[PDB]
Amino acid sequence: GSHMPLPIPSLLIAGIGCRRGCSAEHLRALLERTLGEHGRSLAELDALASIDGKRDEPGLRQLATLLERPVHFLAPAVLHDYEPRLLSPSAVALRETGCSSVAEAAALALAERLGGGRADLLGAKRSDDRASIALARLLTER
Repeated sequence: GSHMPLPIPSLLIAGIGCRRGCSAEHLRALLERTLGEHGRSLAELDALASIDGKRDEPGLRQLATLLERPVHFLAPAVLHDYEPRLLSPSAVALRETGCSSVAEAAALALAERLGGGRADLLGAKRSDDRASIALARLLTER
């Protein structure tokens, strides 16, 4: 009947924070690793998220093009809303942006905006010395 409950737009968002000049190839390898840890395929990603600001973002834009999937850059003030929910505070991120984890905050922020309900991180962000990636999913889950 019309009361048929459709739950999941099962959205999966990757939030990314990285050093200046980080390549699409580097970001993609780290993204693939992060997805693998959580038994997610790159095919399952809906969008990428990061922080907006004045630096140009060609690595992220190239990654979005490779994936044929969008990248959204969110206001620092928006990311700040998610401070209390972050798992992996970053001294560099905090100093530079006002946000304790760009990857974690951007993932949550975008998932909730596209999804219109609460999102949860799949886990703490995965990091190397040039980038960090976090995954967020729209939390159904009756």
